Amino acid sequence: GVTQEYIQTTIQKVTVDCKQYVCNGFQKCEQLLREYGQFCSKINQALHGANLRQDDSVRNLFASVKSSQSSPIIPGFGGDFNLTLLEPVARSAIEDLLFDKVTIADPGYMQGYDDCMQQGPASARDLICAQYVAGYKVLPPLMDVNMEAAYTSSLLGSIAGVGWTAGLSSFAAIPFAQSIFYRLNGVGITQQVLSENQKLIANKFNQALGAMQTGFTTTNEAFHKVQDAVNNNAQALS
Amino acid sequence: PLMDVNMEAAYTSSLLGSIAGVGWTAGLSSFAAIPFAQSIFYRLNGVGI
Amino acid sequence: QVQLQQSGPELVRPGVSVKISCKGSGYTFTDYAIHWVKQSHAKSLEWIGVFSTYYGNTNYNQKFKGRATMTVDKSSSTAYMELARLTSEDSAIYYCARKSYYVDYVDAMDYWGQGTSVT
Amino acid sequence: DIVLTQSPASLAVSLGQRATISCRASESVDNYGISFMNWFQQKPGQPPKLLISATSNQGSGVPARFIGSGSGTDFSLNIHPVEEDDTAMYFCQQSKEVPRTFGGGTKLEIK
Amino acid sequence: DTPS
Amino acid sequence: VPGEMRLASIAFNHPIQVDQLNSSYFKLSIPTNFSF
Amino acid sequence: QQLVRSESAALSAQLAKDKVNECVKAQSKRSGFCGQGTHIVSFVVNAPNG
Amino acid sequence: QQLVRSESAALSAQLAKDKVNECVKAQSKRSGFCGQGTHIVSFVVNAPNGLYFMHVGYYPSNHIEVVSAYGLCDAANPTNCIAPVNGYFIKTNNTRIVDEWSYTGSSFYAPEPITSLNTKYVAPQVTYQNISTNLPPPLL
Ligand SMILES: *[C@@H]1O[C@H](CO)[C@@H](O[C@@H]2O[C@H](CO)[C@@H](O)[C@H](O)[C@H]2NC(C)=O)[C@H](O)[C@H]1NC(C)=O
Ligand SMILES: *[C@@H]1O[C@H](CO)[C@@H](O[C@@H]2O[C@H](CO)[C@@H](O)[C@H](O)[C@H]2NC(C)=O)[C@H](O)[C@H]1NC(C)=O
Ligand SMILES: *[C@@H]1O[C@H](CO)[C@@H](O[C@@H]2O[C@H](CO)[C@@H](O)[C@H](O)[C@H]2NC(C)=O)[C@H](O)[C@H]1NC(C)=O
Ligand SMILES: *[C@@H]1O[C@H](CO)[C@@H](O[C@@H]2O[C@H](CO)[C@@H](O)[C@H](O)[C@H]2NC(C)=O)[C@H](O)[C@H]1NC(C)=O
Ligand SMILES: *[C@@H]1O[C@H](CO)[C@@H](O)[C@H](O)[C@H]1NC(C)=O
Repeated sequence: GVTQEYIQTTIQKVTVDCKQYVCNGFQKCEQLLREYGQFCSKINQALHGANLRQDDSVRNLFASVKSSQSSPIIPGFGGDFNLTLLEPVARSAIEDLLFDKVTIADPGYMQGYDDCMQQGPASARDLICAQYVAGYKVLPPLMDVNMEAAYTSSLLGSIAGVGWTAGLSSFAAIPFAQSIFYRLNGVGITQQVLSENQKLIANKFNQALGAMQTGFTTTNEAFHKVQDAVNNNAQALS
Repeated sequence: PLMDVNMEAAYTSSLLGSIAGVGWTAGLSSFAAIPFAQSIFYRLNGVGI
Repeated sequence: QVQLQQSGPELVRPGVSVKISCKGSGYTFTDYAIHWVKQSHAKSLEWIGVFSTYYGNTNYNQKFKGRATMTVDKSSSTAYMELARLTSEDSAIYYCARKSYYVDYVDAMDYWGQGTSVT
Repeated sequence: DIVLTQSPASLAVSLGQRATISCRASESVDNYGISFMNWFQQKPGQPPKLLISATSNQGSGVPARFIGSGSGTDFSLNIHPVEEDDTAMYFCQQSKEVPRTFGGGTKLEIK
Repeated sequence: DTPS
Repeated sequence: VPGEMRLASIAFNHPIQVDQLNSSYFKLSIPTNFSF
Repeated sequence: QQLVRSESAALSAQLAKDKVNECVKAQSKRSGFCGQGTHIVSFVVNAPNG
Repeated sequence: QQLVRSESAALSAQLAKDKVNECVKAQSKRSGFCGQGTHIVSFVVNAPNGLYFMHVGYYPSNHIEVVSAYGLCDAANPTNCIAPVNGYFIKTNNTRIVDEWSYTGSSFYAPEPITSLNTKYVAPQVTYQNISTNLPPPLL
């Protein structure tokens, strides 16, 4: 069977303009604002430091994600195990299901500014065009989703395996099914049982995996947390 | 500060002296009193060398 | 400058055990296994055995397990073999050789002794 | 060990002629793709000389003219520039399994 | 750019 | 004095690949050197 | 508010790193971490902000 | 502001306490913790407002690929097989060793003859190699 968890790792990065948020080019307020110009300086510096911390956490995480070595990955990997997680070489169908289920506003950067501008549909409702009114700036993520896909595939390549001592130097490079049987004997299932039930094991395993297609529902709490991570960012800007 | 820096230094010298034992069925009850290099070799066989 | 020095030939009478040597030169002797070969004719040769010069481990042709045995004098950098129970059918040109890996996981004879013979 | 045979039992050639030797095994010798095939050279009054190994057609004491070939049960040795000093008996050797037997060989000659 |  | 800054892609360091063999034996990767 | 949220994210990220170096990179004997059924291999995928 | 910072400091101090009683006092096998190179002894010194840790670690290099087997066996008696302990069985590539297979350490490449000290008996499996001739550990 399976369980799931969502661990947030970042806050969306934004900056603001204590010169565009307070007033908008009126000369009278600019002069009044000058008496308070140091408050903006504190605001800008504080936000800047917060964004630096977010980038630090990303790099630190990736440093452990990377492996010195991995298996190449091909379709049909895992043998009788279904392994829907394999990329459509890509990200993965599972990651895309998540993104489709998420209700988040259409993405920034390109085309950006021209979705605020009249060269687009009147039905746009993005706070991102309001980004250019409010003085908001949304900084881009550091990671770049393509590099991110590369990192998650690298973790799949470290599978098969950890067993065989420490696994902190050597790379076993064995079939996925074999690493599974090793783990099953690691929990006190006899070797004899494992050899007799090999297909049965794969069948039960894929039933549990197949249930993930129903996992994207509001009763899945891990899923719910993902949605609320999105909700919190949107609320702050609003 | 709550403590004299010298006392704190003494605690870290105790940590230096807490090496060897490094193991052997919890080692909270014992002190091996062996050379530093010798304890290192046990650590090295602990990683498959 | 690697060389092997086989012992000189002898017309040994039957029933006498026969000892043969092959001293190493120009390399550290303990880093290579020694191989022995029997040549009864230029068209008839067979492997006799192998001896590690560091661990003393051996393998023998099954036909000689009740016959010849091998030893090494690590301080003389030399390998020796002795054939139990000589018979007229054992006359041969005998060759020692040094183990090598020119290819991964492939044993090869590399250097050869100049040859010796027994009758 | 696997039995080895070779043909033609002898070959005579004109100088500078290309020449080859067939060599067959009773069983395939490939294990993990290693092959384990060695070829040797010998002349009277002398010990055998290593020539090649299944992945080594250069080095192993020889010029690139000695090209081993084949897989499974079939192997060959090919030399495009045969010279008078290339005449020797030649022997396939199998390192895959103990006894580590090898063929009786064939003999090259210049007409 | 590269160091001085 | 120095010239213009240079735009560059962020490099991605690839793991050493190891082929996944399909029989009773397998490739194994082992380091031949180390450092403290 | 942003400073507070940023700090909570950093701590949460530490947890993620820990599970990557345990729940994912190896089978674990600890119970606790990972799903509650002893432990057998686990997987991780990208999700927004985490 | 002070109340917030004081609390974060307390939590950070708890982390330090945990590392001292794991990462410093003993070798740890869980990875993640300590330096990223397996783990070997670590040290700690005083620093302003805190502790400064230093971790010695092991970094592998120059990886090579070798042939290896899940285990080895007596082909005459498929009722007792063996497998390496904290190491692997690899095809031999060393002129010193006459044996078809050899034991290696897992942190560092280094062939050695297979002996009972490096092995354990295991239930037989179809992927184990069948040795029909010379296998000394056990000879019988
Ligand atoms: C196992 O993998 C197979 C592919 O090998 C999946 O089958 C495909 O599923 C998608 C999603 O509905 C369909 O659009 C395709 O038509 C399916 N392929 C075929 C050939 O019909 C399958 O979903 C995976 N999971 C399970 C539990 O079998
Ligand atoms: C073991 O196999 C390795 C490769 O798997 C062989 O590699 C040799 O490494 C040395 C080191 O400098 C080189 O000089 C050789 O040229 C390499 N061989 C080849 C064919 O390129 C090595 O030969 C094998 N071990 C032994 C003892 O021969
Ligand atoms: C094995 O590892 C050692 C340790 O890293 C290497 O020795 C160092 O190599 C670097 C390479 O630039 C030099 O800068 C250092 O001066 C060397 N230090 C010492 C003490 O030798 C060594 O080169 C490695 N050998 C192989 C074959 O990879
Ligand atoms: C020799 O090795 C084979 C595999 O290379 C061992 O496994 C047998 O494989 C066949 C075909 O997959 C199965 O039908 C047999 O059931 C397997 N054997 C067992 C005991 O399950 C084979 O056992 C080995 N022979 C020995 C050790 O004598
Ligand atoms: C070896 O290949 C076959 C298909 O040719 C596959 O069914 C089998 O599972 C593979 N063995 C493994 C992955 O151990």
